[PDB]
Amino acid sequence: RQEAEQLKNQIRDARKACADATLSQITNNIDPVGRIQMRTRRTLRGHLAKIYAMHWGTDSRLLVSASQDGKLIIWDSYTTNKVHAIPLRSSWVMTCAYAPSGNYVACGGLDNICSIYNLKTREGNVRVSRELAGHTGYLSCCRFLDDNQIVTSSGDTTCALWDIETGQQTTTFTGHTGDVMSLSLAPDTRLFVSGACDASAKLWDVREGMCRQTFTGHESDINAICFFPNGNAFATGSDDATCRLFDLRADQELMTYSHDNIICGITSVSFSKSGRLLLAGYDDFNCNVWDALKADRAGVLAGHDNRVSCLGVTDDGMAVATGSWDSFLKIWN
Amino acid sequence: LSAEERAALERSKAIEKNLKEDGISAAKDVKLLLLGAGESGKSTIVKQMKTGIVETHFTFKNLHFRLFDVGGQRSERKKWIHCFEDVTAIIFCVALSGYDQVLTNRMHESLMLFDSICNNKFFIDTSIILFLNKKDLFGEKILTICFPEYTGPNTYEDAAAYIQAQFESKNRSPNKEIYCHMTCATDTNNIQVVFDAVTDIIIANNLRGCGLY
Amino acid sequence: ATAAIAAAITFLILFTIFGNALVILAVLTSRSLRAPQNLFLVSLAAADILVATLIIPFSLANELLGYWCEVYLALDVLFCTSSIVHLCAISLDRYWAVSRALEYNSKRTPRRIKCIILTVWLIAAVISLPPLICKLNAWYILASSIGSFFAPCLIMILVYLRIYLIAKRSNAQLTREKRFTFVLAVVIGVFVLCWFPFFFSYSLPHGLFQFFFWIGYCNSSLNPVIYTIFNQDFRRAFRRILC
Amino acid sequence: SIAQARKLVEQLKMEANIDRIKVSKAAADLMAYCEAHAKEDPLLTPVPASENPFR
Amino acid sequence: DVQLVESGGGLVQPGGSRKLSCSASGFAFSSFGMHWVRQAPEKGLEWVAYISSGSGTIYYADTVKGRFTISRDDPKNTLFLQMTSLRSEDTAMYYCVRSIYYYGSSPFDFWGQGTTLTVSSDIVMTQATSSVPVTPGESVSISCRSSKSLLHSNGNTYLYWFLQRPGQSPQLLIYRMSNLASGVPDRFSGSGSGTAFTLTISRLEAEDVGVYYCMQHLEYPLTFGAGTKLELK
Ligand SMILES: Cc1cccc([C@H](C)c2c[nH]cn2)c1C
Repeated sequence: RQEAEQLKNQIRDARKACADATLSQITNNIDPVGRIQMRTRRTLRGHLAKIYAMHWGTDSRLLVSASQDGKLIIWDSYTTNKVHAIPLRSSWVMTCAYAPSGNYVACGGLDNICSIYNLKTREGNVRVSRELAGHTGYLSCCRFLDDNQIVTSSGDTTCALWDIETGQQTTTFTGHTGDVMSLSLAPDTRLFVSGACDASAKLWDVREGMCRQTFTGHESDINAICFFPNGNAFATGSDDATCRLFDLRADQELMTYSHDNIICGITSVSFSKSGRLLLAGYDDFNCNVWDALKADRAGVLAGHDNRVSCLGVTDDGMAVATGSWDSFLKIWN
Repeated sequence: LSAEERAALERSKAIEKNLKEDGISAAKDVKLLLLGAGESGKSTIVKQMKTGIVETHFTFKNLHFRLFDVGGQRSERKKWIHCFEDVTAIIFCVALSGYDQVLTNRMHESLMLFDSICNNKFFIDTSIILFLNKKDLFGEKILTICFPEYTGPNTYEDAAAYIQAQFESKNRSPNKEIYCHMTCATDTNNIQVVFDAVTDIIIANNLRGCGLY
Repeated sequence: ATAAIAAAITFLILFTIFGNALVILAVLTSRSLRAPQNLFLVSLAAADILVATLIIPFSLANELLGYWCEVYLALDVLFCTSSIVHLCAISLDRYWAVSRALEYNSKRTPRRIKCIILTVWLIAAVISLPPLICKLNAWYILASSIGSFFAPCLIMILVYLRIYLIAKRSNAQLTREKRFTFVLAVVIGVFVLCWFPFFFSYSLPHGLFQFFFWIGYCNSSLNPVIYTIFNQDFRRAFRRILC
Repeated sequence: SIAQARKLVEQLKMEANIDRIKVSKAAADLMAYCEAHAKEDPLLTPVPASENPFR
Repeated sequence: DVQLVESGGGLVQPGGSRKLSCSASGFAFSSFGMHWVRQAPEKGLEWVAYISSGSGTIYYADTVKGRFTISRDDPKNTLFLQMTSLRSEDTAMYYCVRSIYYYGSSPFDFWGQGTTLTVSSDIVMTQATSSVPVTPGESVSISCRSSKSLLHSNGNTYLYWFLQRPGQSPQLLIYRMSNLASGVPDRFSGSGSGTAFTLTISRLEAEDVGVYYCMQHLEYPLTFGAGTKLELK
């Protein structure tokens, strides 16, 4: 224990040894973005219960949503048409992902299972391809790497990589001490960061299987995590009403995103196409747009009538989708 | 709006038809939580109503009940208990014979868990059916090592009424009730107790929807 | 003067349009108000908007420098009778909801509510047609008076007495009893105070009779507050719309 | 838990032996990325209504 | 896999009647719209009728209107074509075609085998010439000119290519002018702009031999080209 406390002091000493100035000194000369004025271009209304997850497709037109009425809906966001409606075998679903090929969607929740659905069947329907059962928690998040690998987080304090063809865990990512709540893949899919209910975020090597770096600094449960488009930073929302920006090469917390009129939790975070904006959905039914370099709140999204549970920016950056507990998706632009 | 776009819109409208019909069919059910503490009588109650979440269905008087058992979830409740916010009622299970058994004490843990789920901000207007289990076992084990302030008689009736009043003293809300009952793990119809309590809950919800309750 | 009366009736028409359009907007755009029984309130709000925007300008023109029809009188009787029997159908839905609790819960289907709505509009049309198949008129006065007021008012009184008995049987507590007593008093009393002098004077001096004629129109504007303001979900919808 | 605490110690030893760079350098890298990609971001300055697919 | 088996085609005296029946198996019949496409014994495909997925939209041709009637029974998984007043202009091989419509789908992607029946403004699609000889290894450009521009305002150009192997049903190659159907090599490719269109084969094998058809799907009625056969010089 003495050696571990010495190592903690050594890591803290080196972190202070690399930390002469902060982003408020470097990004002080830069001009702001003003007010951001977005409006609801679309409203996707087909769900009959709380919406827990959504995920955009990489063509920036199709998107899944999940809700507790037991349905996955594939949406056409330009025409507001619904392309599919997938009936779920368990309605207690907390996450959903779209495959970057377009051929598959995943979902899971309190069943402890990640079910995978083929959207491209000769029979003309959507059927369950696989069901991935190795977790003992509840499925918190899942993201496809490709058509055969998916990384899942769960509330048994672990993460896992899966071979979809065999249905078996390839590697398991242990080291958190609380329920893992979110994950985000690096834009080359060789690393991912996960945030858990122990106020810390961890950088994981996908091929090897061991934690590279650990990022403490929040005060409560980390609920959301998203990667920076460069791949050398990530943002992190939590229950202490604060988003924080971290840093991979500096191994350091860079900036907090807080305000005195914000006391609720942060359900979901996302970056824009370049950086410069951090979009975060909150429990107070709203969504707040931040300036990523200057910590100035650049605008609000006053839409939904219950808490904004999920949000996502398109792959080309043309729009933002937010879903919420009042059963509606809204496209903002 | 071309030929293939009219047919995609017709397909979308057919999907919407099926979604509304599934919602009408799903609104007829009665959803219920089961939230007891460990070895408390939850398995006995789901036996009388016949790793993830377990759902048991039963039919009684042309109504369909859905009881959800979340005991296989050994995680933090604070991250999934909001999934059951619009449930109709909660069934809580307490072993009356656990007043003297230690794991601390077994029934003080039940008081802690009942106060936790009763004063939750997601179950402010959700009422509770409280089953006090192990009635005969308490009848032959029978209090002042669990409640030393009790200073009263040592008979079954008054002790059981004391535990019930001490358990219902943690409500602190006008819009909800606790419908208590005692079960000796061989009672013939505890589905009737749930049916009567759910009837009272729906009458109170409908009167509260008119400005009358 | 007559300008003050014209400004009062213009304010009445605008307040009717605002209250009933606010009820329609809150029911159609809200998750919490998607219960199938608020379709009665949407049809009642449509009936009240059609009372106002059609009938009350022609009545105001026929009262201010009074001179001049049959289509107008029939449509007046149609929309007012439809509003009254919508109140009766709301009353029976509430009675069955708390009287046969769980086995009518499985019957409060949106299509059943739509059948009741179409049926009460057909009843109002059957009341309105015999003066066609300005004046206002024995065999029609008596039958229209019964089927327009005296059967739905008697059914509403009996239904709400049994509502009171079920509420007191189900019943912090002494304030709750004064609460449902006051609520049932306002609901049963604004209806009687608005419509009963007209139908009493009609089933039986030309100043009081026209005053009763306009007090009948006032219920069409007092219905949105009475049938929404005691529901917390309508109150939250109204505060999020107007704030 | 000698093996569990030992694995914690080995994890922290893999943590500590990592080369870190200056925080002002990484701030400059984030600001340089956000400047080199600014006009490709249509939430900063919204496009006119003909290059928007959502009207 | 998926099958569509037609039944009910025999000799009928002129002016009579006959009902065709297509029996489906191996897919979700109720989710697909269904088509009838006939082929006269000389040459050429042409469209007859369309019933939608929930049997709610029905279209006919002008030489079909009044006399024919399309219907489907979803629990039986069958498609019907009740035909009356059978003239000499109705002797054809009749195909039932399955077709689904959402964002990004493949209409006209499986055709049945057929039944020979014997007795006794529209967008004009042109293919010139009707027969080009190819050699096994050399490329070929098969063109198709239309009268009305098939480029819609949404960005889709609704033009489909079909290949009928000699003796078989025709099968989908290209859908919406530039895609590639499932189970088709990347040797085939589609190109064009608005009114002129081109199918290009690269490194032609001697199993691509047959007749090539271009279909418009911009407006109803659906119109085919006259055809273009390749051969074995
Ligand atoms: C029979 C009947 C039913 C409803 C309404 C009326 C008249 C038109 C009236 C009274 N006050 C406002 N209009 C009648 C006569």
